[PDB]
Amino acid sequence: LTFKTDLEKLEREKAAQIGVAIVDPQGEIVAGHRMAQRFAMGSTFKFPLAALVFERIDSGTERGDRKLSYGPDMIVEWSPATERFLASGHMTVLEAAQAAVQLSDNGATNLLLREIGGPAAMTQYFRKIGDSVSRLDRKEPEMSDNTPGDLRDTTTPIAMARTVAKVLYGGALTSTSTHTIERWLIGNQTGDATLRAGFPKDWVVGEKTGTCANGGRNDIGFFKAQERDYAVAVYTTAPKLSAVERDELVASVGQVITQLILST
Repeated sequence: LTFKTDLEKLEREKAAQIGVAIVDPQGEIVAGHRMAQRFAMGSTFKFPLAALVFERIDSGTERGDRKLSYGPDMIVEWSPATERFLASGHMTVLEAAQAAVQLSDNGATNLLLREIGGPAAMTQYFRKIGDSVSRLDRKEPEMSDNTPGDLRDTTTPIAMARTVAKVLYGGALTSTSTHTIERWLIGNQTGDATLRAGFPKDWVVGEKTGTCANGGRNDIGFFKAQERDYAVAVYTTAPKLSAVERDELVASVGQVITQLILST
């Protein structure tokens, strides 16, 4: 079946909605499905947050090894690294960013939000890099609440895919910072069952997951199919599936993407 009809089959059979955008390195459209529907970002915003931090490192307005001190008040739902570093009393800017990206650590994310000026500063960065759509309104985990219809804390697949491409391929960061964030995405610890489970094993893949209440399951990042680079954003809503079934839904989207790319 076509890309569109195979996604529609998943939607119908799983009682789900699937938002997908694939763009080339310059943000030119390759494929999409519900690509301009808004979906709750959940933790997918942590990748753009890390990019914001690297832009500040590149400009000299932040220093990666600067120590960010905190107390037990910064431990929130799912803060595995922040909990381990708590007794020491700090994480560096870079430790926190890497934990946010690779573990989806919420405390580490909020520690960075404290330093940059909160959700308003995240939104300002999206605007700066040409994304007029994505918006961070709240810190974690409440930003992942995904109340039906709420436009707070949302993006669209196409806006987010274009943001990913800007960061990885469009010169938003220096070559060193770009390579570092790319490696963080490849080494993500939370995506083994989602998109990259649906891609060929020789593709170079890096991504950042999200999970939202009310059935949100998301995965954004890049893949390089031999020499060809792509940015991808997948947002799904499936209120009646189990958590494992939602992982499998996203992996299935990965397969549908692959069938398209291999068509070619």
